[PDB]
Amino acid sequence: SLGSDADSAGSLIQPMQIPGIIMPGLRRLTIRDLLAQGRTSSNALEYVREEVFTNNADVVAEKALKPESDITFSKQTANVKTIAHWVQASRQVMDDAPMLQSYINNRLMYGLALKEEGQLLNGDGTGDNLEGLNKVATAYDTSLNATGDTRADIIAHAIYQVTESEFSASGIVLNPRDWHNIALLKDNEGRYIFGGPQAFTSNIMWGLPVVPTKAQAAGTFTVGGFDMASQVWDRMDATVEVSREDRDNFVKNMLTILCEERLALAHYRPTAIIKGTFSS
Amino acid sequence: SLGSDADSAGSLIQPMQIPGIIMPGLRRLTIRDLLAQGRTSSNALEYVREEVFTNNADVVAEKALKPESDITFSKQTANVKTIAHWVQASRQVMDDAPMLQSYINNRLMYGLALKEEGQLLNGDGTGDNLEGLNKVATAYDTSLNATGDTRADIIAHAIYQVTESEFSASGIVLNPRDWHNIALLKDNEGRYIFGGPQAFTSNIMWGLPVVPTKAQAAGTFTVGGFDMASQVWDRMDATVEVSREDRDNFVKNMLTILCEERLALAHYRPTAIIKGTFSS
Amino acid sequence: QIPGIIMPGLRRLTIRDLLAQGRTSSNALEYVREEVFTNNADVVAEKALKPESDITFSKQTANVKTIAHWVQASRQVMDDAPMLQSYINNRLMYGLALKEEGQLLNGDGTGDNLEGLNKVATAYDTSLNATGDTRADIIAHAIYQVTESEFSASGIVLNPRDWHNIALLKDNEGRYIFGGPQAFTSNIMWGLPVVPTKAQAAGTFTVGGFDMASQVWDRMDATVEVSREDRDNFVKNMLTILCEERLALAHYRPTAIIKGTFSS
Amino acid sequence: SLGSDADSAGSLIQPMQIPGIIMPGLRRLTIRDLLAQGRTSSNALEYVREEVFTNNADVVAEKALKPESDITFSKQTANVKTIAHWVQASRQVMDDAPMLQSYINNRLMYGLALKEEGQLLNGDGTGDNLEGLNKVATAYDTSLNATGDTRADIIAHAIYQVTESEFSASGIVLNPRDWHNIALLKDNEGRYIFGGPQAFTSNIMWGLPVVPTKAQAAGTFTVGGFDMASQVWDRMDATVEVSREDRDNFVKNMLTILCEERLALAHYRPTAIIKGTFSS
Amino acid sequence: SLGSDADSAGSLIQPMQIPGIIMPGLRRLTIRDLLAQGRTSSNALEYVREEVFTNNADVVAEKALKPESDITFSKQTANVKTIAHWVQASRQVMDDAPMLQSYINNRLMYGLALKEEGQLLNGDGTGDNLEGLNKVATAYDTSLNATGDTRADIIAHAIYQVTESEFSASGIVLNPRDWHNIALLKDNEGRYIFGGPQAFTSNIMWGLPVVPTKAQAAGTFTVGGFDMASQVWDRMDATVEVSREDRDNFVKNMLTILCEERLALAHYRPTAIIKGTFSS
Amino acid sequence: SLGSDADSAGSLIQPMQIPGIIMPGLRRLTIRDLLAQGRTSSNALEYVREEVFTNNADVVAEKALKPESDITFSKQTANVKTIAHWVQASRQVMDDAPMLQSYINNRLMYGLALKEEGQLLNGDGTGDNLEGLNKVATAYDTSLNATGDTRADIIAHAIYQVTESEFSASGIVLNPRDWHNIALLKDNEGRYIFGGPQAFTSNIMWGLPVVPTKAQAAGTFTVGGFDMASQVWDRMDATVEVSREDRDNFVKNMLTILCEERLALAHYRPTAIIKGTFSS
Amino acid sequence: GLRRLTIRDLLAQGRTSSNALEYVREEVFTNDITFSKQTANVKTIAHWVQASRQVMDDAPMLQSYINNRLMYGLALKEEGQLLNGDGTGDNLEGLNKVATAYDTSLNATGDTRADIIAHAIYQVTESEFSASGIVLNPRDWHNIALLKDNEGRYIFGGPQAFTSNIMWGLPVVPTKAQAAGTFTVGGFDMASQVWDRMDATVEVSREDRDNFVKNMLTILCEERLALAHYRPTAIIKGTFSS
Repeated sequence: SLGSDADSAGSLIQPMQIPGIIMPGLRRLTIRDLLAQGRTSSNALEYVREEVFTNNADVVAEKALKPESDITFSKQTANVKTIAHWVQASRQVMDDAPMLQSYINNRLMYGLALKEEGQLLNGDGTGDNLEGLNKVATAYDTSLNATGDTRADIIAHAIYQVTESEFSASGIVLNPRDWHNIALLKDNEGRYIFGGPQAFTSNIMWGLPVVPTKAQAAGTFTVGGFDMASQVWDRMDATVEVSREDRDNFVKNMLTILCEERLALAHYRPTAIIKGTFSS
Repeated sequence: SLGSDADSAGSLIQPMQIPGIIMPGLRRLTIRDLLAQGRTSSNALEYVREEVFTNNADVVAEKALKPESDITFSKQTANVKTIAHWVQASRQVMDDAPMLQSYINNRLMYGLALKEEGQLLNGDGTGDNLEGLNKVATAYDTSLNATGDTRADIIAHAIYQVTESEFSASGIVLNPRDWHNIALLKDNEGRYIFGGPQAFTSNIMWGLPVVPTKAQAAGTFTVGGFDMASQVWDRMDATVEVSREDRDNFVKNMLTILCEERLALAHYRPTAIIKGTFSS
Repeated sequence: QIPGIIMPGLRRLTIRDLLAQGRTSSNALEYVREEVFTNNADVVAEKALKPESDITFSKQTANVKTIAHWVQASRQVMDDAPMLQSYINNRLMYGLALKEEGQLLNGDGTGDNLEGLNKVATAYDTSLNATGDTRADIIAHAIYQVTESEFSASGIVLNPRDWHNIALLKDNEGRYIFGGPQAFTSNIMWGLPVVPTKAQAAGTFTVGGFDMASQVWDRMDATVEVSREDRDNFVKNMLTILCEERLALAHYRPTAIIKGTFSS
Repeated sequence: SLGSDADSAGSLIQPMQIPGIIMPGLRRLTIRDLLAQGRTSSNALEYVREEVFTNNADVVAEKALKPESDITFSKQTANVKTIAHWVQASRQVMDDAPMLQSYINNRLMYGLALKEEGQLLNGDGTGDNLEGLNKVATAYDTSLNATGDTRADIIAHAIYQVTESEFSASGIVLNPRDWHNIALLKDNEGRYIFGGPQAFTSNIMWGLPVVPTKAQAAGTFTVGGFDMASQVWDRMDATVEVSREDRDNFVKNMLTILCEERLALAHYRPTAIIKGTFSS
Repeated sequence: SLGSDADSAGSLIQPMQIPGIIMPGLRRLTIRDLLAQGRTSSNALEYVREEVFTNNADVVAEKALKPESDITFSKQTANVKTIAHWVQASRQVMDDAPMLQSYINNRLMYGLALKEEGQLLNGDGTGDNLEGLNKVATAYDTSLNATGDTRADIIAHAIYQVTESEFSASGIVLNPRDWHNIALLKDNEGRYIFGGPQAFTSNIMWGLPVVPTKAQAAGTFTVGGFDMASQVWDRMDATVEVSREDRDNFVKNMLTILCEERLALAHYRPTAIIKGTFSS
Repeated sequence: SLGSDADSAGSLIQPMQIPGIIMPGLRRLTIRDLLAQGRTSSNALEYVREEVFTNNADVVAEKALKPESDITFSKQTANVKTIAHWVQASRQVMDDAPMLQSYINNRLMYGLALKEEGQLLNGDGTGDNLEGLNKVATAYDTSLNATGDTRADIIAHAIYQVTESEFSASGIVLNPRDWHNIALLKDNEGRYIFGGPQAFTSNIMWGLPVVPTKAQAAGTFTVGGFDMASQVWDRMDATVEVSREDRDNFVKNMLTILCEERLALAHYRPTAIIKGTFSS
Repeated sequence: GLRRLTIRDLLAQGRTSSNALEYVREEVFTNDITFSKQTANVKTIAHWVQASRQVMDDAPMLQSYINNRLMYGLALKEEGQLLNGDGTGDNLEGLNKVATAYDTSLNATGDTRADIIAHAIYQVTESEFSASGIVLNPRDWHNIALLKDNEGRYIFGGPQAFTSNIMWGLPVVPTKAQAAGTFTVGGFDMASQVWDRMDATVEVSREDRDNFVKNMLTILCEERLALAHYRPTAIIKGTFSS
């Protein structure tokens, strides 16, 4: 018997190579698009806002001393932080596999821009980390919660809390799973609130566009008027340059690929942003 | 070692200035826009309003004596009150910051019109205060309430009470939060009474425009024929004047900015204005 | 003073509009109506005597009554305050026209009072009321009783208070019957116009074929006149305002009108 | 005192005369138009219809005797009856009131046609009365009544019973009283199946036009293909003749007015007509 | 008195003759038109269908025994039957009434077509009776019945069972009464399933045309792809012959009329036809 | 009696032959068409996917050493399997029935392609059986099931679990039996979710096309982005060959018919497919 | 043409064309000084007189005669609205109502009735204004002109060198409108003035309350004006104590 088994004549048939590398899931990047985009050539930014307006205007009696009003200001600052990462690779692998070069590039760029979004949303603000939308955002007012509200009502409430500062909301950001359970709400009869089984509902509720992103922690939601509340400032766009003289590199026949970027997130009106937690 | 911190050469980098200033929530002005506007030039305005119409009109026999019916109106007097406030600023600041004054002006005019709207609505009527719509307003008829009424039913009821004087209601005044908890009403089966999760409903109720102003207290509501029943009289339009010779300003390099305005509120048909409290 | 008067676009659906409007120029009016038609038309046996039918008539009359009222104010206030001059005038018109309906709908018929609708109107059928009916459900019943005269109903008269709570009826589900809060309900019921009048007592309702069952005859339109020299007036330097009007309500078909009580 | 009553100058003013007369509620004639209007010139009519069709068609075994079928017929008869009435009035009245002549005519016609319709529907059949639809019609099948049926359901059932004769229905006949209580039907929620206090529903039910007439008894109802199940034969149209020489009318200065008519109702297919009672 | 009674001058007026004979209800034939109309010339027919397809195709290991699959067939038969009936009439009557001849013919055809349709649907399939649709039809699946199913749900289920043969359904056969009680179905709320009382619903259900025939027994329903699941073969078209010399007809002065037909019903796919009982 | 009986002269009549063999229900192939198609000419296949991407891109402090990220890769293989079956027929039947082979050919292909589809779905993976979608597919998340969910909700949940791979779904595989009970769902009122009895709902759910196939086990469902999750590689198309000398076929006077095919199923993204079970 | 000074002449006379007015008041001053602002309605005054057309048509000379007899009859009533004007309904803002009371602390034990008047003239200066005239009751003014001492000599002065109506060099208006035992003094010339909206005109009407049927004719002298008070301090009213 002459089979294709390993311990036989199966050594003459070479498996067909399928051209192309299989990348994982590429998350549809958002947030950075929700915010305004500007450019700078400095290392930091300074803007001014009205801090405290002491309005004492009132009715005045004839021949009497009038009320003295006062106004306070502040110098708000936004430092430029640097985000990046490098990869050390063997010169062999890079030469034996040509396509690899341009592959790593298109990967680090994504990997970078991913943490970029990850910062803008949940920035620790701890020294180097950017002050993300959530660390800034004004907490949701629990007092708005009425008896017997659905998770949908809560968002509706949040949207209003933005108006409580005379500002129109831009969009709604929630974890994909939450948005799911929400779109699948039913009434005391059984009908679907957003859309019968016929077709899935559009990513829109209460007149505002919904943005489901895995970048948003589960059970957490952020509503606000991003289009006119915060702005991203680019000092240096995401660039990728390679060098094989970096330290040991030349003597070890190595190759170092770098992918850096410089940002700065500014939060003009923090009152126009709201963060909260759903009730489990 | 050559960083950007204080210790090192960070002094060379000057943060980028953000052209412009950040004004807080600019509330949308209303109320006075609902009322009739007129110009005057007197210290006050003696007027009269129909108090009691004793209608005795009836079928008269031939060669008989006709019925005598009289109209008894009280002589009320709308005094011209003055609203204003001033700001004592440093002259150094005013010269160093060019467009600063231009800002303060458009800022005081706002603070003025804001406390103005606050009067026209909740005018105490005592002393220097005006006789606000809610003071003049005829109390709500509690007997109109029936078993199992919604907050929406109540407003509908009020609209009718406005007809008791025979005058089409101009609009509905409510606290933004109350209006909210109303738009989000559901039927005993679940379905949304106004717009459903698909889209937010417009600010209209029972064909009448709804006015949600933070000026209106929580739990309080007002319905009536504003565009007909009451009129505002502008003695002196809102204006701003500056003087550095005021008091000891010239001697201290100070600048006194004054923002004043003279008003006068009249109430021709008080029977056409309803006020009430949401029992919860 | 602002030129011209502020004409309201608030047609409260004048109760008069619901009726035929004709003009006269005499003391009163005389129409003829068929009283009793003794219909004996039946099947006839051959070579036998036939049924004798008979018809009865009547000369029904409708007198012209006068309605008015007057006021007396100081002239130093009238000729001195022109825009107020026309104000009192326009108010007396409203005051008069308001009592006008008061008669047309609830006329005593005795003495000088006109023979109002409710007086003539055929009583409502207490039997039409079924177990568990809404208030608007009853009005529907009335519309039918009007058909007992072979006449299409024309309008519905109700007290604003009652009518109000009518438009706010709800089903066991929760939704409104006449219109979702999004827009105000127009004064219509079962295709018939509705007239909210304070003149109509609460708990009372009137339905019928007004379009052609009763007619209003105007002898004299509502006019306003003044007298500089009436009795005292000249001395007291005053003025007497007068708002008069001459009407006449005729009732052609009494069976075409219904009056009832909202037993609830 | 110069009044306007009897004891004064009231005889001078003549009341205004209203043109013509006020005819009572002219009922709308319908039944006559629901049937086939044929013309005759005889004393009676003879039509032949198949009675019993003993159909014994079956499957026959080979070389076996076949089934014998039989047919039966009958000669049905429709007599011509006469309807009329007269009214003798004073010669004076006629000459003094010209408008009267033409009036009396129009009244005697409506009066006759009224009793005409009253025959076609509920014709006794005995004596000289016609055999009205109701006395001919096949009784409603009580078996068709299911637990929890509305009056509207029953009518729907009747419409089917007509089909049990292989004939399509034409219309529905009901007493306005009963028809009324039908249009006002509500579901378990409270909504009107026809109206919904916005507009009165049209006279159409189950695709078939509804005919409400006082001619129909209270509680009684008729359904069928009238325009094909029966036919009206006119020997003499409704004519009005006047005689001044009738008996002693010449000597009493009188004048007699006659209004006669000759009819004949034929019932071709009685199976295509149904009558019943609303037990409740 | 010269009246028109029998015992008087009434013997002079001849009743008007109504041209034509009144035929009873004419049932609309359907069953026959639902199938394929092919014609033969023999006393029987033979079609072949795949009986059991034992498909054992599976995944086979390298250098291993592959699976064996077997197929089975069968010869299905279809005998032709004869339907007919005769009428023995008087030779005299036939001459005195000419139109009778043509009438009897048209009445014998219908009389035959009835028991024809009656066979095609409920053919006993015994000795001489054809193998009717209901005898062949695969019994309904009693498992498809779920908790709280309307009578309408059942037919919906039946339609699916037809698909279990990978064949589309053609129509639905129901007894007029059952179809009736179905169109009048209501929901737990009280509303009408098919159509509001404003208009009678069309004869369609689940997209498939409905066929109400009195031939279909009460409480019995049939669904399938009749358009190509079975077909009728005409050996001899229905014809009418007459004999004067038949038996003692020449002596008794009679006339015998015959109306016969030769049909053959074939059932190709029984899996595409379903019969069931409305349990209630 | 000279009839058509068997024992009589009924031997001269030959039953009419109906051409064409009656094939059973042809199951519409689907699973095959869902997956992307391509072909090879090798014994096996090899694709590479990104295994573990260690993303450490964090905020870096000034003058401090940055983070090190790593990327791991893996070589995934896909073996080629063979599917076939043979039929041992008789030479007698073959020569006496010409169109038989032509039939068996167009019959074994379907029989084989039936198992092909049966493999692609429920591929065991063990031994020579292919690693079908159901085996590879990431198990359904029991956690997503909430209290008060219908079978329709579960599928909706699954569609989301697919999104956890950043890939959108493209189809829903269900057993026709189950898909039926789903389309016939009702609410508390009683109304149908997908469509009133007036018409049958199209094969769509939540905007995604539904694929009902008997190849899918009862109570099992599969959802994912098949058009970009897996690919079918054909080594050899379905071919049919016959042998007269196979084994003792020459002596036994037999004929063997073979039908084979070579497949290869690759599963690039297993996370984009889901298998579940209904607990009820 | 009655040769007598009128209260109307005492005040400044101007014209106007409005419903009412806006004027500024000069406030107090008592043991510094101040200012304010007030209003002035234009009210009408007149008195009807009806006779007969049989007399009026038979005498053209009598026509103009009555016109003059009423012009005078009006002034006497006009004088009442100016002086004791109630200032309520259709009455003008009167002087006696707005006038500052007399200072009793200015009376010396042993003086005359006229001395009191002189004291009042002084209070006029205590408002930074010059006096204008005196308004008295005819009967009162009469007793004043006829005064003598304990011996017999004339207090005021003999008829010898007598003239018209003056006192301390000021115009005197003896009006019946002034109460019996009351007086008024002020700087009318520059203090409070009257604005004439419509002069005294006369019209007639045959058709009236009755007239047309009684053949009577009604005559009327209508005149509407406005009275403003700039300095209420410049005027003093006092009770003649006796």
